[PDB]
Amino acid sequence: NTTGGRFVDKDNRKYYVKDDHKAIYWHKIDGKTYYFGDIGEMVVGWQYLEIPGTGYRDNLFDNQPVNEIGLQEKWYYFGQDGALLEQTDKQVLEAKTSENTGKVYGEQYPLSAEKRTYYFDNNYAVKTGWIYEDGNWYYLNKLGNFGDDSYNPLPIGEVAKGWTQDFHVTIDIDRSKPAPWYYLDASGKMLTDWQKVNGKWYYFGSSGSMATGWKYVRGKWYYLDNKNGDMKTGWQYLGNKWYYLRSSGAMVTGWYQDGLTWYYLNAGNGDMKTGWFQVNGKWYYAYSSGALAVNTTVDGYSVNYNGEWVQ
Ligand SMILES: C[N+](C)(C)CCO
Ligand SMILES: C[N+](C)(C)CCO
Ligand SMILES: C[N+](C)(C)CCO
Ligand SMILES: C[N+](C)(C)CCO
Ligand SMILES: C[N+](C)(C)CCO
Ligand SMILES: C[N+](C)(C)CCO
Ligand SMILES: C[N+](C)(C)CCO
Repeated sequence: NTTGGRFVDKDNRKYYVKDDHKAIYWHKIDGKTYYFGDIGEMVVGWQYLEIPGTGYRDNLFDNQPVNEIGLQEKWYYFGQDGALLEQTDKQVLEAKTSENTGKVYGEQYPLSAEKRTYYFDNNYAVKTGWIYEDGNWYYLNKLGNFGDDSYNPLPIGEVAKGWTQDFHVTIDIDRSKPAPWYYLDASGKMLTDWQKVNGKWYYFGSSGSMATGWKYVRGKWYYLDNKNGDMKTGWQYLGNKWYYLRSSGAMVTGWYQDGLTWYYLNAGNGDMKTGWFQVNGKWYYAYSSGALAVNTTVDGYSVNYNGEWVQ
């Protein structure tokens, strides 16, 4: 809905001039969309820009006041003629790098030899977050890289690999909502269920989020590191109680012999018993270590080689 002007080539740049004024920011001109920056120079290729459509960065010329406004920035792709690529699905394009973005018409730069598939949202920006493609989940980076002032938006929209936190994010991370961990393999596919990574087991479940703490999977209990997710084995002191986890990770219940020493792990909860306890109508005594007293006396009461109380 911008009309009555014309494109002008001047000083190795391209402008759109109407009634003697230069177009700035976003314009829809004769069925195509262009962006002319803060002083009129038409952009080409990859651009990280304030979102169009509100009116505050739209249909504006450089003789008009430019409002203060807070708008998220997103990645957009423009042709070499300045026309916005109005894609809402996906398209293979030159990879955005440090040397092919923020360019204007008239500027020379190398087209990336590397091409990648970029995904787009319904408003022609590069899509971020979770997408489902041909039977798998992929994560498109919502965030760029930080480095003490050094924000680089380049990784946004790119396929994530490896260990990745899914933050709630608009302009910035919302550090009040949860940010679960995921693991994407070498092609970006989200892993589920049990996976061994850097020598340790993790459980990602059906939804892909990395489990922490206690988790019941296929009829057995496992303990994943409360912070780091890695699966524990052996004896573990958790919540002021000992538990014994097999080499497979599965929690033990009932009687368990470590070397010569017997321990009793509570039938349901799995916690190691100490003191006097009953099992199937028999009395047994475990020391503070968990070790079953056998062939000896305890507070006047004697116990046989099975550890059972004898009258
Ligand atoms: C990761 N999923 C998209 C599979 C679900 C959680 O948002
Ligand atoms: C959960 N991670 C393994 C990704 C981080 C460990 O600190
Ligand atoms: C041994 N795990 C149970 C940890 C995974 C493979 O079955
Ligand atoms: C039963 N466990 C203690 C093993 C898990 C949390 O209740
Ligand atoms: C069961 N004993 C009688 C052995 C001790 C009391 O708990
Ligand atoms: C770990 N415990 C203290 C339960 C016994 C030593 O194996
Ligand atoms: C003999 N115990 C009762 C100690 C355990 C194995 O049966």
